Amino acid sequence: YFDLGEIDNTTGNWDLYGNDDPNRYNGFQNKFFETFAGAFTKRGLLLKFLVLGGATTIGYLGSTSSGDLLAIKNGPKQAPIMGPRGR
Amino acid sequence: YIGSSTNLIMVASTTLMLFAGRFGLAPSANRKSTAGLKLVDRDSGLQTGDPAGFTATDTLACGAMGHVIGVGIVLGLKATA
Amino acid sequence: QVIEPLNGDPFIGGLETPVTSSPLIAWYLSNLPAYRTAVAPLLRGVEIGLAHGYLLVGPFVLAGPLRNSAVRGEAGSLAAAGLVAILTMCLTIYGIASFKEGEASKAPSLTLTGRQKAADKLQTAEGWAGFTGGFFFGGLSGVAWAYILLYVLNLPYPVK
Amino acid sequence: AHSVKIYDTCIGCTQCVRACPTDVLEMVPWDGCKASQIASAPRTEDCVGCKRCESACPTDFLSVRVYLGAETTRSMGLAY
Amino acid sequence: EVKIMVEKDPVKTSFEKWAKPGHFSRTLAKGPNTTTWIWNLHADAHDFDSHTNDLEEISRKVFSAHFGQLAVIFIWLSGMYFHGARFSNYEAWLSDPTHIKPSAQVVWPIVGQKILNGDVGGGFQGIQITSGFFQLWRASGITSELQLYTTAIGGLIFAALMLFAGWFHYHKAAPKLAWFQNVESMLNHHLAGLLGLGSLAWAGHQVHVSLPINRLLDAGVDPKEIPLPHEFILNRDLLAQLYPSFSKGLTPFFTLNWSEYSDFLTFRGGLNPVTGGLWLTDTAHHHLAIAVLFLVAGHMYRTNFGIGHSMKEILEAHKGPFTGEGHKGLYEILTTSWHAQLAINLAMLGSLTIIVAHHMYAMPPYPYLATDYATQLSLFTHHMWIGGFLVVGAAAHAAIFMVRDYDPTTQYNNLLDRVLRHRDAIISHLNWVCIFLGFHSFGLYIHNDTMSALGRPQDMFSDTAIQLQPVFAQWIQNTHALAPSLTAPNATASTSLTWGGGDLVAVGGKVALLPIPLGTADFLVHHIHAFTIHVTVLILLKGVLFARSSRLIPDKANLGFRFPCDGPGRGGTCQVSAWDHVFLGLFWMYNAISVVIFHFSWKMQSDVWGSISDQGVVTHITGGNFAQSSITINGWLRDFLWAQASQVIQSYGSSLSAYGLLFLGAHFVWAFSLMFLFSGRGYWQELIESIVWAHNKLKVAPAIQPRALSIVQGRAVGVAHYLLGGIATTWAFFLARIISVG
Amino acid sequence: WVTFYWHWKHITLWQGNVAQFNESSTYLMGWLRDYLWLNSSQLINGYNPFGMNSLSVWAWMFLFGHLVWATGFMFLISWRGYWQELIETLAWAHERTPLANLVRWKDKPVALSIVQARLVGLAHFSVGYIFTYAAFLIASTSGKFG
Amino acid sequence: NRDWLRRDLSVIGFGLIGWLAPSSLPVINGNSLTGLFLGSIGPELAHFPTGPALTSPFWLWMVTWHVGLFIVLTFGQIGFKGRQDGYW
Ligand code: CLA
Ligand code: CLA
Ligand code: CLA
Ligand SMILES: CC1=C(/C=C/C(C)=C/C=C/C(C)=C/C=C/C=C(C)/C=C/C=C(C)/C=C/C2=C(C)CCCC2(C)C)C(C)(C)CCC1
Ligand SMILES: CC1=C(C/C=C(\C)CCC[C@H](C)CCC[C@H](C)CCCC(C)C)C(=O)c2ccccc2C1=O
Ligand code: SF4
Repeated sequence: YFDLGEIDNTTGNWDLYGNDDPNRYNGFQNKFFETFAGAFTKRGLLLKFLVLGGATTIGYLGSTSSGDLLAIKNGPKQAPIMGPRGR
Repeated sequence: YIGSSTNLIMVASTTLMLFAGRFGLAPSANRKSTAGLKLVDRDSGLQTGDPAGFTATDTLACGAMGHVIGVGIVLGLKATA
Repeated sequence: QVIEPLNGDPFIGGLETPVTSSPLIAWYLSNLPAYRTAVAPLLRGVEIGLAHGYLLVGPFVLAGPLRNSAVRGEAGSLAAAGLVAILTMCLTIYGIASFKEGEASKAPSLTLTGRQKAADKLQTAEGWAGFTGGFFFGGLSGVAWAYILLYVLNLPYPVK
Repeated sequence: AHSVKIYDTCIGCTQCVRACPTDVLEMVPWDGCKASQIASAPRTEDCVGCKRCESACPTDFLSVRVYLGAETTRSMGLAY
Repeated sequence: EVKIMVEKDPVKTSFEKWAKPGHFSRTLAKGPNTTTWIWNLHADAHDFDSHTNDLEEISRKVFSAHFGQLAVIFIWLSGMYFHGARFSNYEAWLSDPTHIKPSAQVVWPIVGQKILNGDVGGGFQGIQITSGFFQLWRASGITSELQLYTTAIGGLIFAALMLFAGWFHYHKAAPKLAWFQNVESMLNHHLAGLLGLGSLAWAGHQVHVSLPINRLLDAGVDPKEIPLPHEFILNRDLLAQLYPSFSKGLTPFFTLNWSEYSDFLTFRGGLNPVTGGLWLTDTAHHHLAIAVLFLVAGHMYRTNFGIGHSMKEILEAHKGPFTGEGHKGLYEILTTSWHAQLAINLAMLGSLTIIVAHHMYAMPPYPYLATDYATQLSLFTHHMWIGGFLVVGAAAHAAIFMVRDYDPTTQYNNLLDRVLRHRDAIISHLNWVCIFLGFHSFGLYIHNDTMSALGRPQDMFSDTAIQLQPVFAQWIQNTHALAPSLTAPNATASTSLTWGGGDLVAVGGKVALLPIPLGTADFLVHHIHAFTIHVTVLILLKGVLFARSSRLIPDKANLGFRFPCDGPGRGGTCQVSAWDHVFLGLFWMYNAISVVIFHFSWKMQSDVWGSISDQGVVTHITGGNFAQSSITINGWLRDFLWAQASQVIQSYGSSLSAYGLLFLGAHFVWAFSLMFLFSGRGYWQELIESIVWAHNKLKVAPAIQPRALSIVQGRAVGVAHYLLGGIATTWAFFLARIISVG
Repeated sequence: WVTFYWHWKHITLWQGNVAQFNESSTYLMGWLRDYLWLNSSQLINGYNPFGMNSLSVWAWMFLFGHLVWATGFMFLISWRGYWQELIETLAWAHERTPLANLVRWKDKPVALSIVQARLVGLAHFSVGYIFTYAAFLIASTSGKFG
Repeated sequence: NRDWLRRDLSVIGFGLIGWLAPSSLPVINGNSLTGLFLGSIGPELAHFPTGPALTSPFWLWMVTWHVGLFIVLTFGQIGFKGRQDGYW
């Protein structure tokens, strides 16, 4: 099955599950998402505030956590276990 | 024992299956059932005195299906009635 | 009689099985937000984000480490929103690596039949850019709405 | 990609070409053997590097020799 | 058309072909030139397809090889009955088996090994056997060692008969190819003549010999005063005093009054409380039923009498819209290829041996089988290893059928052609379910190890933590316990005691069986088992499917079966062969079967095997630690591999010290395997070149050139030592631990 | 072998009974039982179903070594072309799966090359070997001081 | 394409009466009241509002009644298309 007039159809370049419908939403739903997700578009810009915002948000709740929230900030609550040879 | 229900079933299970194998109602050596359960004639090579094609294999085969079916009817009716 | 080759071609590595080209399956897969080739890729990326955002609150509130406290709504939703923010950066660095700014689309233009269609804009440097922001806003809203419907309104369910 | 080199110890037995699965080797005329032919590798960019030619070479030591160098999609043997 | 085709004197019985070693192969008939000739001499010794292209002589070779195998097995059975007759305490064990261990091997007092002749009981010294022959002879009704000696010399007579038949069917009257291609007659005479009449004859033995002798053995009668087996046949009043249904004398059989045979043909179920083994009225009804059912199934196919089935007509009518021309040519596959039939027969025999292992711990068929824990562990472990080896060999000969007997012209658009046409889908979806099973079982184990290490026992997968109860197994076990009341009426008890019907059977103060619990630990280890079986299927099925060709090597069928590689090209084509997939599936069989027998040993040492004291209290060997420690790898290393190995390492200076020696030597053979597996041929070849130089210096060079082992041979030697060393390690640890605590 | 000899010659010196080494080091069952099994008593009991001790990180690092070392066997026994055909099937599966075919690779997925396979198995073997012994050696002397 | 399994909406009807006409007859074997209203007693008894059946007699009948439905109502799928196609 080789054609020499359509090179994509004879090699497997098929949109197997694609659709050519232009739109199925309405204008009210579409204008809401592009307004809110307009500052999240650029890859270089989005990678900057996700690293800087992600480093702050793990250091905040890592430090403001309580004893019941995380056991490493609870500390010891009993007498320490003495090892052998008096150590 | 002759008039008992074991004897009357086992006679009639053997007789009707030999009747079916002789009068062309059951599969036999000289006639084959296909996937459509249709009786088509074949030459098995076995020669007896029957003009229909009943041979010594079928009287052992239909006697066995007279007995395999006939044992199950007798003990099926023994546990039920 | 039931199995065909892929678009009649036996030498492409696939088959037209009932799990691939059913009347029901090929209707389904053609309406899923990833295979809309003419919708703008920020809008269909919000639906890919709302979905995955919602579903991920479930295994993080019912199985996580803080599942036996009263903070199980707050701990698991921020854990579900944390996987959104990581996968947004995984979506960010994928579009930086795969697609270059100013290039064409690495997408099959031809459909199942011989009709010529427009190129899919998702496999571009700007199409995956708006797709990444669609997953970030949709994912953070999909987590927050599943947190609202579970631990703010507290709707009755057998397991919550 | 891979560099296949033919040396002057070759007897023109042709079995390096017959063992080649990617059509690298061919027999060119030569004046240094009884068979009056030596192998050569013009399509050495198509060489996978399998060294089937070195397994089929009866000359001690080998006349065909494959050196595994820079590997591309020809010499990796991929279909994807 | 089915009739006897043989021909007379194909090859003359001569020793001139014994003197030439490599006579079967054209390459080895020239004599040796390197030391690899010796290894290809043994590698191609049994490979009859590589010798000749004629399937008739191949089939004659296989038939006489079957007879030689039967001779070897009859010599082995002769030895095991002679060891019961002369070197055992079988009469002493048969007097009372709850205190005397089964022993049938006496060693010679030569080098300090006479300590291995331990105190097994009954005034006897010897190696305590774990093969189960004593319980088998008790179930056979064997009372004296004269019967064991008679069975040994009868087996020697049959071994001479198999040797004579192997000589006869290769040198005097050997069959032709169409005799072996009568597969309908062979199935008719294997189903009816072999498995039907064999079950009928053993049913007759278990009516006349096993049943009254084993009934007298339940009554506490001494075996020296029990009447001999022919006295029940002769004096039928002696047989009638134990079963009154024998007083009628074969008239209820032909008058269909089979319920009057309800005294000795029962559907009881469960175990004998006297012995702990299945009832022989049930085992005799079982054999009579599978005989009246295998003899029925042996009258199915068409030989030459008109009635029957041509199985080509069965296959060629089985075709579907998802396949098209399926099942066609598979008769030509299975009558012109020995390897395809060998693949199917090996898969059924290995899976069947696994069925045997499960249906013997769970429904112990022999008296005092269950309470002798050494026999139960060794029989399950042995049959699991044999079954795993035979299913790996099934995939092996499947792959040999692909590389040497698969004709693509006769197989177009059938099942096999389409399975080859989508083998990427099969291997990729198998790969996905293997990775999914690997995470969702072993990563669950890693999660339990991590939260048990991090001091979070509530964050685990325990019976007290997040539960993963096997609700399907826990329902099928209740369905099999609550069966006799409604779905299987005519049963006195239930099929097995491990279902949940109570009946705490105590034989000799030791637990035969009880209800087996299934919890989170059993769920985790069964998902380990499913994962390991699936991965073994993945390597083995990948070797079967990619035996012909691949995306990597499209001419792999021309390279053969036992080829190492194509070379360092295409990135490296190491272990592309189907043989190498059998080689890796041998390791995955080690992993699968070893975790199976480890789960077995820990599960029944923790939840089944133990002792019963007064007032119905059951103390197991490792009490209740399977539900809490077998969910972590540290418990498996600690409460199984360390706590239960506290009898294989301090067995020194005792009768079980040979298990310590073979435990350590099995570690040696395993670490010796890692020399062959991790290394390669060219290093050893140049080291041998240095050694050959040292031999040339002192004029002790052999003319047979010293060579390193081949890459296929180096992998074969490595996997042989890996399986031998690891299996012998588990054998030594098992047979020291469960003998010591049993 | 060197550090087995060091740790067992010293682990019997430090608690006094040098006769245990003087009677048991001459045969390998003494090495297996009185050194590898006896000193590992409080190693693998670092965490239990009942609870966890201070050696628990050394009990995990011991098991961790038995993972990585054995994982090296996967690279040292199984060799390349099995995994290359496996990754070929995986590449087909990714290239034909709906919703996942959209994601591409720029690097073509191949198996680990032969030198790389020997190096990865060797490094796994070494990491498992140094972590199994670092754990056992720092848990069978620091939990039973002497 | 798009006809991997044709509907032919009588096999769903003949398979419906293929597991009500030969499946709702009372039998003397096991003293069953009916073959399928004891199998339909699961909705009659084990039906609970969000508190479902656990360790129950429902799971068996259902696992037979559906297995009989997936061996008879699919047997007409072979049976009707075997008449339509050249199969026997
Ligand atoms: C003593 C009688 C006798 C003699 C002289 C011959 C003569 C011949 N035989 Mg043999 N044959 C005989 C008995 C005899 N056979 C029997 C008893 C069998 C049944 C097994 C056969 C079946 C048979 C086959 C199927 C084949 C022959 C063929 C051969 C030829 C040489 C093969 C060879 O090297 O043999 C020497 C072989 C051996 C010494 C191996 C014997 C192995 C025995 C069975 C024991 C194996 C198990 C044993 C316990 C070892 C286990 C391992 C151990 C470490 C514990 C030669 C014409 C071959 C032929 O003509 O083809 C070219 C051929 O393929 N024979
Ligand atoms: C009713 C007759 C009958 C019976 C009983 C068997 C029985 C057997 N066949 Mg056979 N066979 C027969 C007819 C029969 N065959 C027919 C008609 C064909 C031709 C189409 C074949 C062709 C065939 C081949 C090619 C092979 C067998 C093999 C086998 C053996 C199975 C392997 C095994 O370990 O089993 C358990 C083994 C035993 C229980 C040993 C029993 C041995 C005694 C002496 C009986 C065998 C002799 C004879 C077949 C029946 C005589 C009955 C006698 C007791 C009165 C077994 C001996 C295989 C084998 O091992 O080859 C040797 C093999 O692959 N058969
Ligand atoms: C019903 C059983 C059965 C059948 C008929 C065969 C038949 C065959 N196998 Mg095998 N196979 C099976 C099951 C079986 N196998 C199982 C169990 C496995 C898994 C291990 C395989 C895996 C398989 C592969 C991987 C291949 C075959 C091949 C062979 C062929 C010839 C091998 C040869 O010459 O022997 C050679 C015999 C030896 C080298 C003897 C060594 C025995 C083992 C490996 C080591 C010793 C084990 C022993 C118990 C330990 C004792 C130690 C002590 C001495 C110190 C032949 C067709 C080969 C072939 O080319 O097929 C065409 C081959 O490539 N087999
Ligand atoms: C000549 C003649 C005649 C006659 C005929 C007849 C009458 C016949 C008969 C025949 C018969 C009448 C036959 C029969 C047969 C039988 C058989 C063949 C059987 C078999 C059996 C078996 C198979 C087995 C059994 C069993 C069972 C089933 C179950 C279980 C038990 C037992 C095992 C026992 C007439 C008059 C017509 C006319 C003139 C001529
Ligand atoms: C050690 C080793 C060798 C060398 C193995 C050899 C040479 C086998 C040695 C067999 C014996 C020991 C020599 C032959 C013995 C003779 C029968 C002479 C008898 C002398 C005494 C044994 C009595 C390989 O060839 C090899 C190949 C591929 C991967 C790994 C390896 C590998 O590890
Ligand atoms: S195989 Fe070797 S000797 Fe023969 S032609 Fe090729 S290079 Fe020359």
